[PDB]
Order: sequence, then C-alpha cells, then structure tokens
Amino acid sequence: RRKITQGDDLAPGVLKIVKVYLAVKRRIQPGDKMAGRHGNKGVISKINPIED
Amino acid sequence: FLKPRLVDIEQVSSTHAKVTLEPLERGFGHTLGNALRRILLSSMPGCAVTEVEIDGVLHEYSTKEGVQEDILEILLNLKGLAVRVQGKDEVILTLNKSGIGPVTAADITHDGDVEIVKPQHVICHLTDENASISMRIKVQRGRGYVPASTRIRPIGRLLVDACYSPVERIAYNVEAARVEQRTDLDKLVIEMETNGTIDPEEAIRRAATILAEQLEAFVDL
Amino acid sequence: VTEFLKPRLVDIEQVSSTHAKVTLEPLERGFGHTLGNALRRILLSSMPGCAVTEV
Repeated sequence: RRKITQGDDLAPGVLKIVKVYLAVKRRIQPGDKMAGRHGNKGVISKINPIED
Repeated sequence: FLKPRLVDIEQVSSTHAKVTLEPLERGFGHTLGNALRRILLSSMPGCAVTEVEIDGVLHEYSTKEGVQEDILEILLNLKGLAVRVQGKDEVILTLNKSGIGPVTAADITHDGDVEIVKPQHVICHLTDENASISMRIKVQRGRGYVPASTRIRPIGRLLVDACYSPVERIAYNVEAARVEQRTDLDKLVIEMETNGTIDPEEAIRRAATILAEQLEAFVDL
Repeated sequence: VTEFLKPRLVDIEQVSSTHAKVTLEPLERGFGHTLGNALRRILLSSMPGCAVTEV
C-alpha cells in the first residue's frame, strides 16, 4: 500500500502524468488486409450482403 | 395461369421448418424461390437485444467477480439470444440469479409479452455462491443488421450490436409436382433455418407482402 | 419494422419505342437485384406471345 501511496518517481519537471487507456472495437472494414496462412494476402473489397 | 399455396408447413424441428408451395408453374417456381430466399435473408422483422446494463460493471471491457466469462463475453452470448416479443416494440428484461451454476435464458424474469424461444441457451457461468449477477437487457425489433456504433446515455448502459435477422440459413428446392391433371408443374419446398423466434408460414407471407408492395411500384399508377 | 423504402420510377427514358431504360432511385439495400432478377426471368421466359415460328 505504501508503494502505491508514495508518489511514483517521474521524469524531472513533470508534476503528474495521467495515462488514459482508450479501447476500441475495430471491425472488418473494406480495405482491411486479410490473409490466409498460405500467403494469399488480400484486402476486403466489399462487405457483401449475406443474400448476395 | 396458376397460383401457389402453402399446402404444407411441416415443423421438422423447432429451429428449422420446411414450407411447401405446390401450385407453381415452370419457371415461376425458381424465380419465387430465389426472390423469397433473398428477401427473407435480407430484411425480416426480428427481436434481438440492443442494450445491456450489468449492474456491477461500468464498461464491456471488464470482469465481474464470481462470473467465469468476461462481461464482453456475456454481451457476445446475449447477442445471439432467441427472443420473440408481441405487442410493444421494445421491452426490458431483468436477469437476477445468485449462487453457483451457469445462468440461462430461463433465469431471466418472465414477462407476459416476451417468451424465450431457447431457455436452455447459456449466458454466463456463476462460479461463486456468494457472487450474484443483475442485469437489464433491452430488446427491440428491427431489420437486417445494425452495428452498435451506428445506433445513437450513462456509462453503465452497454451498447451491443443488434442482429435482428431471425433466419440463419435458407434453401429452396424446386422439384416436379405430383399433380397428374397437368404436367410440368413444379412444387417449391423452402427450408428456413431460423433462431426460432419467427413463425415459418408468417415469415413467408410477410416476405411475400414486402415483395408485393416493392413490386407494386413497377405497375403504373 | 414493416416500413421499407418504396421505389419510385424516377425516369423511364425511351431511346426507341422498342428500347426503354426505366430506373428506380431508392428501392432497398440488396433489393434492386432481387426485384430485377425476378422481373428479368418472368418477362424473358413466362411473358406469353403470339409468334409460332413453326409453319
């Protein structure tokens, strides 16, 4: 607890640094690079509808 | 000219049923099968969760004590949840189960308008007797696929992508009809692999309507 | 939930009395092909005509 309580050593001349972590759910987008294990690399040309 | 009928609607299983359209002429049957399959796969009314508020977690990318799966895992399980509602468009369902044992759709509080097609479906696993889970899942009807980002308040409410499509796999088979009075007639048998929320005959009739009103545009005023 | 954009025939250009190019601006996602495929087969193989070539 004391290790958390003591102010962490910081780069000189900085009073405080706040590390904000941003988390995003990136999905399949046209142009995303998808490849198989055999090396057939390709981009996603179009998000085709299921019925098509 | 002849007009088809749903002479037979057999429920071979709860998930998927086969629908037969016997009085179909040559060529008409294949066209109707393809058009019905496309219109069913594309746009059918359906019920799926769209917002979940776990009481104890702030964001989806976090864990809750006593729950084996992640909160995001809970949302992924809840996304493919078999729900039918009749009456009001949107309904909030409350889940509160305590103690050991995996929670199921049956654990959700039962309301009059909404009945779960698949109670045996598993949401998450409660691995602590002391721990408990409370949530409010909001289910509304929609069409096609709606990403979570496209939709839209407090930090507690979690947005989950909505997949309103009740039909998962659809195939139509065109074979010669058994009528003897007039040959070359071919019956159409359509099998719809569905989540179970949609009625087969009702889904076929609704798709036929949607095609008709979309087709009514072509004829002149 | 049953309300879908209803196509309106914005233009029915006739290059010739024989050739026309009807277009509908709205329709629905993945519906233009469905209506188009259905229409193509029905006129192509099921629209009746009175030309018996065999003589």
